[PDB]
Amino acid sequence: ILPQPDVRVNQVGYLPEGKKVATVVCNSTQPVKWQLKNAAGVVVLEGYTEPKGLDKDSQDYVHWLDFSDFATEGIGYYFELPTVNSPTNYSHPFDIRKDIYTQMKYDALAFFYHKRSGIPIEMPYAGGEQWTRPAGHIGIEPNKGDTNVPTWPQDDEYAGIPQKNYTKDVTGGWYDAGDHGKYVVNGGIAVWTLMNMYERAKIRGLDNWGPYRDGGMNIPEQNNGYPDILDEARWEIEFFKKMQVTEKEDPSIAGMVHHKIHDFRWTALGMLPHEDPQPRYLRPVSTAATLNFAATLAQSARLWKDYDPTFAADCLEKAEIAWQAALKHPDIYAEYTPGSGGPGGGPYNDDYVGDEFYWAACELYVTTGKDEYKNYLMNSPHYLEMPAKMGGEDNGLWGCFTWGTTQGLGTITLALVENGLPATDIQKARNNIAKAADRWLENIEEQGYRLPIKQAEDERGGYPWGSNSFILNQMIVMGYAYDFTGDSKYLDGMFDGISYLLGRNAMDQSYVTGYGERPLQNPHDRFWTPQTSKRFPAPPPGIISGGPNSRFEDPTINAAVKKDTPPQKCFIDHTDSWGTNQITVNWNAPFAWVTAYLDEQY
Ligand SMILES: OC[C@H]1O[C@@H](O[C@H]2[C@H](O)[C@@H](O)[C@H](O[C@H]3[C@H](O)[C@@H](O)[C@H](O[C@H]4[C@H](O)[C@@H](O)[C@@H](O)O[C@@H]4CO)O[C@@H]3CO)O[C@@H]2CO)[C@H](O)[C@@H](O)[C@@H]1O
Ligand SMILES: [Ca+2]
Ligand SMILES: [Ca+2]
Repeated sequence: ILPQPDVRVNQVGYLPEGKKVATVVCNSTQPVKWQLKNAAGVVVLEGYTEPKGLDKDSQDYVHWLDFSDFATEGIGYYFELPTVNSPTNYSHPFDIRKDIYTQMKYDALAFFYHKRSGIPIEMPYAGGEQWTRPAGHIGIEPNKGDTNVPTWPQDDEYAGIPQKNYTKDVTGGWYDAGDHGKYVVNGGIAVWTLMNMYERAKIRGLDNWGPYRDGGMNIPEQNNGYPDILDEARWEIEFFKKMQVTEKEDPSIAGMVHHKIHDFRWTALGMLPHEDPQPRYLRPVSTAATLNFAATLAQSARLWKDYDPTFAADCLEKAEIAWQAALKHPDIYAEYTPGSGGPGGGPYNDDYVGDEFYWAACELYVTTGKDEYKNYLMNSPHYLEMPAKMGGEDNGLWGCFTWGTTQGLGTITLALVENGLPATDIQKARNNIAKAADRWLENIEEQGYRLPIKQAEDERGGYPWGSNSFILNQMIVMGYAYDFTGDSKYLDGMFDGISYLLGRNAMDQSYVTGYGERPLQNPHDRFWTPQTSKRFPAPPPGIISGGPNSRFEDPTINAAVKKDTPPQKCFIDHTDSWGTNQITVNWNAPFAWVTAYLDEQY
């Protein structure tokens, strides 16, 4: 077992240039001496600590150890505190080189090939023989799904609103997380995040770099003429298309998009996609899913126009058919359902879709330039909006957006792409984004472990489900700020956010698989779960954990830690802790956006 260094640092390392502040565990409030040592032991730098006191989220007495000035490349740098009488008066070995996120950006996007449904996971692409597996859900027993998935049984206690009895082929798409579900909601932001990082590379001019080019990713679409990152994105878009309801299926709601499709009931950990024996069904349909659809398909329409005109055009034509249907049924909300004992997939419920509408409008406007999308876009409560603090479940949480609080996603599209909105408004939008980043930049300075989020305002406070993802989305908006201003403070903010995710935290935990001295090793996943049975393999690298969640929303974290544990410590790296150690598409997408960004800024 690993001791836990008194000096918390990024367990992998730092880019030679930029803000660098470790966090020490020192009740000894009074500047204590430190000293950066190279692998050999020689003190290549030194100074004193900065007493910050009792940190509210971690219940730790801490000091900051700013060493931003230092920028000398090398392997094995480890801090120390000669005066301190602690058996752990130090930091894990780390690096200061240019290629910290060079490989990590690919690993992160590889997560999406791995979670692909309806296709075999084969060698080269898998990165290892042990991650190979049969296609998941292609109608071959024991699977009972996706080629002919019927609508949810009506007599079911959680059947949701009534549906007609029919079947669809909804093969393909990505698995959401540790489960075998496929959700349009949550899938929407995930896929928007990959296409957006691409569009950003294009407009800036580096779309001919890394994963943005044909042959940039170790996926089967390596040299098919299209940009690799979009091939992945299209995999999910192809699945969205199949989820849209047709005239022959149900006239009352044609053009609308089924909320999600998954197992009738929950299966246990320790299973591969093709082994899932559960009956498979289609959830009801929801304005939000219809709008995520309209939005990502519009975005897809303008990005694929140069490569595959036929595909790009059908995307747009479907996006509009969905936007239109959403106006006629603007208030069908996916309702809540238990997390255990009920439907075999998460609910992703939301009773507010104004933002979604705003989002779809922003994407449709920039793509079609039509008046109707412009009039909505502008006369909206969310016009040019960009939260720093949201506010159903997201109210008072801290962060710019989530799978359910979508305004902001659209706003980013307005602040980065063509469109003929008064150049004046575009300016506000870009300012709001920088404002938003400033607030978070503050949170970091008042935070002991320099993380951009503070506990929730929802009175219960603490860190929410998948907190880490909030830090991630924040880093994206920050990233744009450094684009619109050039003020390296926004970049240093990112440097703090990611440092937290990689080890400078109250758990001395690297929430990313395959990275750090204490890497994330037991995510809640049905395939990569060594703890369930040695039969299954440790997971691939570059996948991030949801992190701390002080709502004790799973048995394991309930039995593993006291009832009063500090929010930033409410975590356990155990495959059973689904509320604290799970992996998803809406978390690895933003984690990828961010790792890519940090690799270019270098
Ligand atoms: O508060 C809502 C929260 O949802 C987050 O998304 C969740 C998604 O909604 C949920 O479907 C899934 O978490 C699943 C987990 O994958 C699944 O394996 C597990 O199933 C258990 C079962 O409950 C047990 O009874 C027993 O049978 O074992 C199985 C397998 O271990 O159930 C959980 C949910 O109950 O993952 C998504 C990602 O976290 C949103 O991200 C968040 O923002 C929302 O607040
Ligand atoms: Ca390609
Ligand atoms: Ca919403």
